[PDB]
Amino acid sequence: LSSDILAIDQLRELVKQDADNARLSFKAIDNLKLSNADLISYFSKTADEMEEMMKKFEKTITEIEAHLTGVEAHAMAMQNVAVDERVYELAAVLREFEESILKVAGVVGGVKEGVTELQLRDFM
Amino acid sequence: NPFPGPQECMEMMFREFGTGFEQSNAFIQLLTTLLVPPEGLNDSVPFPEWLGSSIRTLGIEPYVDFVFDVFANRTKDISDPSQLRILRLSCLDFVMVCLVTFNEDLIVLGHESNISIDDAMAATNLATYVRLHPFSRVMEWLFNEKVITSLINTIHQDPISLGSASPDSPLVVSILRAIQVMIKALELQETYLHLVRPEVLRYQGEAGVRRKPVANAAYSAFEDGILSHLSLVVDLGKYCNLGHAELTLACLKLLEKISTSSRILSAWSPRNKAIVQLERNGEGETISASLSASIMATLDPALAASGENYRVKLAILDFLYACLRATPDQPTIAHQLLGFHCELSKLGIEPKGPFDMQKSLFHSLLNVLITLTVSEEEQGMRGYLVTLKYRVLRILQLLWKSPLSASLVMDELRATNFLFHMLLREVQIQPQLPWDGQLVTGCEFLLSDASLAYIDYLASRAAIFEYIGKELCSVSQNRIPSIKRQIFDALNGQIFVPLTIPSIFDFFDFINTDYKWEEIPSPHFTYLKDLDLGPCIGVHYDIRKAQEILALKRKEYEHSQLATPEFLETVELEEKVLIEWLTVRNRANLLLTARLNLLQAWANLLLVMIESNDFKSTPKMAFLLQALQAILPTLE
Amino acid sequence: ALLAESLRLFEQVAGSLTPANLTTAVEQYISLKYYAGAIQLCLTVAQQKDRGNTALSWVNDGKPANDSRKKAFDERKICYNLIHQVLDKLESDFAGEPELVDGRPTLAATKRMEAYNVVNDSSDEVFHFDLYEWYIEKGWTDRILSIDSPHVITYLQRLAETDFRHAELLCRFYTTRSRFFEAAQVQTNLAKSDLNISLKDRIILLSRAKG
Amino acid sequence: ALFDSLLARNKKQAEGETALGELPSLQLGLADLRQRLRKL
Amino acid sequence: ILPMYKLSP
Amino acid sequence: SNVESQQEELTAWLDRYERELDELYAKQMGERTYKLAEKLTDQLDEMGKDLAKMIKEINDMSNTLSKGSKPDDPLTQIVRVLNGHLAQLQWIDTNAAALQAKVAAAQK
Amino acid sequence: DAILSRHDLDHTVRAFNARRRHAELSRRCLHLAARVQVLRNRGYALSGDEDELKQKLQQIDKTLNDPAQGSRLEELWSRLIVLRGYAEDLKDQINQAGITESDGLGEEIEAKAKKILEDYDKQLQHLKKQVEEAKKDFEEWEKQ
Repeated sequence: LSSDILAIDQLRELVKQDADNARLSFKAIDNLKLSNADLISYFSKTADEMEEMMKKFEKTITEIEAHLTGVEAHAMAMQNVAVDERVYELAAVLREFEESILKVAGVVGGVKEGVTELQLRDFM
Repeated sequence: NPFPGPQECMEMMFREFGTGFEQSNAFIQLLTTLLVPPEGLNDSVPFPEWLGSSIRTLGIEPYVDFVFDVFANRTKDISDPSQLRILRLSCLDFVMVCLVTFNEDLIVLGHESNISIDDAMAATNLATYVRLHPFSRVMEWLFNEKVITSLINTIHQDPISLGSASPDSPLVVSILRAIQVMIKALELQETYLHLVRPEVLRYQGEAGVRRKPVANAAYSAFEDGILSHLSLVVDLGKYCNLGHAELTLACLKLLEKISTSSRILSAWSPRNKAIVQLERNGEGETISASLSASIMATLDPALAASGENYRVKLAILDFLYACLRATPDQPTIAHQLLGFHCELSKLGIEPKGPFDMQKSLFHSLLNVLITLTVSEEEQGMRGYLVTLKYRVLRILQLLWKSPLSASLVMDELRATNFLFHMLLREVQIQPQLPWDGQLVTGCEFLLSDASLAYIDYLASRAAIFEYIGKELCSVSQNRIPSIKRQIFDALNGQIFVPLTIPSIFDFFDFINTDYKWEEIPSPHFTYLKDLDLGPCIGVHYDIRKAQEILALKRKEYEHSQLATPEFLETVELEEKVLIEWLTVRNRANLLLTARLNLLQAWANLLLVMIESNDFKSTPKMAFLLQALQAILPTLE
Repeated sequence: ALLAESLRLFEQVAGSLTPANLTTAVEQYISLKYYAGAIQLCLTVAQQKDRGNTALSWVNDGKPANDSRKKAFDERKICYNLIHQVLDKLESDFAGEPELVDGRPTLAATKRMEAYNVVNDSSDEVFHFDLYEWYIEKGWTDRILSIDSPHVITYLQRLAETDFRHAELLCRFYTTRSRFFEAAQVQTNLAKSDLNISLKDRIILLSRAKG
Repeated sequence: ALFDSLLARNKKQAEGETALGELPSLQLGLADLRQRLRKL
Repeated sequence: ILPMYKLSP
Repeated sequence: SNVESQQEELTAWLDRYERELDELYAKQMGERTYKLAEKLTDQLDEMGKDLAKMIKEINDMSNTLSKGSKPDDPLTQIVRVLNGHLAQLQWIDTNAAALQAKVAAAQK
Repeated sequence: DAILSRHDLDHTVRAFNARRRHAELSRRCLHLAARVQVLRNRGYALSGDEDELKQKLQQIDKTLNDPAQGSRLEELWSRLIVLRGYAEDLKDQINQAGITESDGLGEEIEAKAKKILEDYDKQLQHLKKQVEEAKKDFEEWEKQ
């Protein structure tokens, strides 16, 4: 359910901007039947937004390359070779995640305390 | 003018040649053959630059456009599965022949130095090449949903067909070609989006060109169109139990590249989808079992570098390394394949599972590692065995350093006496034992490939020493002398099951200044002496940075018109000596850093041993004096 | 008030003064001992003929011959050559004269310091390079050494790389300032060089570097 | 049913769709993943 | 549990 | 249901505008750049879709290759969930680093 | 069970469906918002900030309509199909270790790993929310 919250939250703000963008278009026509400088920001905004989506595409592409290049190696070893050994891997992973979390935690705590510092320095 | 405007007659003829399969495949093959240059499979794109200049046509684009439209739309009117497979194979071969004929490094160096350093004369050539080459149109089509849907439909097939099919079946070849096209697209997407789209857009804005877009703006990258398919990874994993070396390597490389990306793992784990997709009908278990059965398969001593089994093993190891190195804090598919219960920010083991019964991928790796002998007689100190064990040790270190998978791994290792097997598998190094039939003191050693095996062996020894030190520290802090006695006995040189082994002081034979890795014989270099390695340089001296400089200097000297023909061989041999000089310097730096890491690991191990030692000191005085004698010359 | 207001009027049309007028102006300024001011006009006329600083991008790349930026350097130099012209009559008029009566500096010595402050403080380093090049041609060695600008270090460093007798000054520059290590650092790096230097000179270099 | 929901969420995650940005992410695991974790 | 992992050469 | 009915009023009205649009056409009867802008914005959606398909297929091949005799197993489960955790941890790390950077600005 | 049945089926479908409907209506909204800037603004006097718009549009359009960038995907696909066939072949070849795989995987450590995973998930969620709060609480100070 908690995961379902964020879903609606996204869907809420989405229909609301689509409500306004679809409203800004009719008021222009309702004005005509009886704002041109405004939609420019909207189009340029969509452009500015997509401009990064393209960069995301590039990123993901580069990743896919970098990944399949690994797949090749995995298969290249798997062909070359041709249970209990991998169980150690899981443990080796988890014991490392513990450490990574414990690493991140420090950063988080540092930030939080770092913010409360300024918060304090504000009314102090 | 086939006997009505040309723009209409051409499309009418294309549509007429689209009805059926025989004529379509024949036309596709004819186009593929025509796209091959006369010199065979880099400039002079294989087609006239004035192709279609008379009529208002974009050149050779209509052909690729029609081919893609056919392959995307008219693939449902083929009832005979064989005809559909043949058509898909022909289309994939056409796409590959179109993509492989694109210059990447040329365009990179052009966009880098042509307009910024070089004149503006050759710029027109590169512009025309980028505008007329169909690579841009192919890349634009790759961002379409129809193409990826057809691809994943072709790759998604029943297993019984591939099992009963022949190795030369058209389905396997088509799947291989599709995987290769996907790999090439994932590799060249960045280069395209960087050095194609802006130039093409600027040209279309400046001049007058009428083109129809066939790409989706929403799909900012190639991963956006494929992240919506969950059965792809399942099919790729199931296709590993077929035995086809090429297909297995291709699938492993594809999975490695997928795991290496970022958007895919951000969409999967923003709970998760892959862990639940691979745990539908026990796919992970069968995948792990197949991988174990594969890695356990022996290799051909004669076909060391040609054994498909060894290639598959190395591919699997590289895949695991890339999957574990990327995002170590958060679990991944590697943890599930090893036999762990991948839970949200937590792992665990299940009762009676494959990893609990010591029958999993990790245990198989441990077995194949402890049952591996590198000490040979005919050659001695092989190279590919060293590489295999180095990859295994890197994977083990990546699994250990991760605190999320550290405690259980250390427990499973200490519960099977892994350090004892490693010590029993150790071998002493001396300046007499050659590496692959080649001696170390030889000058060609620094130029040969034995340096890689030597660095790998040094790293393996360092990792083993670090693991031994960590285990000793753990056993000491656990205040249990049950294992301390065995540890000391192994360090004393005896084993009570007595089997003897060389002590730690015996392995202190890697510090040797007789080779003079720091000193280098500097030739005379009467010419090119002023050419330094400034722009070459993480000590990594690039060779192209000096190659370009020496080429410019040779061109200037030739333009000077002063004994250019005679003194050319001098510059040639000076360059041939400088390249080997750079390679030798790089190898020496690598060996030096490896020796430094090994010495640091040995010092840490010795410190941990001396500090955590409750045993009497009067008996260990002998080892103390031996260590003092050994370090005396090192310090001197 | 007349010369200071004339200077205001000249600097306004700096991006548009003809070399014939600019000369007649500097010629008159020298008659009226207005040394430091005339130097400031020529420096100002320089910057306003080339605001983008192309004579920098020209010399920084190093001698691009057959170039349109030759205009920038050549026009800038007409002003620089006039600065050199002023600095000559400066010493001539106040030739060998002492910089003080007991306690009080001369006004001759004041017009000297006023002039060499405009020169040493300027931000036009293409002017500084052309000025350092001209100081050598006059044998005013000890003048280059005393300059504390950091444009002199770049000039001498860039010239030491291909001229032994200029690397000599850079080493002298450091040793009068007592940056002894930095000098031996050059003397040693110069003896190990690929430059056409006799062995017996390299013996001097290493012998000075050792000291 | 917790871990199940974690799977289910991480399953629906890496599977589309048309959400103007969030494309399915490729899963790694084990070997590549450890290094990918260490490279954090 | 350890059929082959034993140190019995 | 609110979000679902908001996609009913703001649809019927979107259909209602088309009358005033056809009226505007009727008025005018008595551009391509925008039409290029829309297709240009629209074309990349197909690329996203195709890229998604690709990624899905890659996942399929990797998963099936690594294991293909029990796709309902708990290994791929742990793998997936653990990947999720990795990603989330990365997010945490990065964003936290960003906030940490943001504090340096206040250290003036 | 009731809550889960509701969520897992009734709500998920409406969420996804609603999201796609949003996307569709966003397209229609931009289409209308585009035609408005056509028919009414067809007075030939369309300029000013338009240049910047078509400049951006031309830049991104030029970046997209490139041979290499478009080719990379096509190359990638086949480059994937190669590994597809290769992997499927090598898989069919090593399609015998099934009992070893299923039984090898089925264990007990898996149960513990699941637990550790859940714990990690909780810790991770907590950290995430903590950082979220750290952000939300800082953007306040950003104003004061």
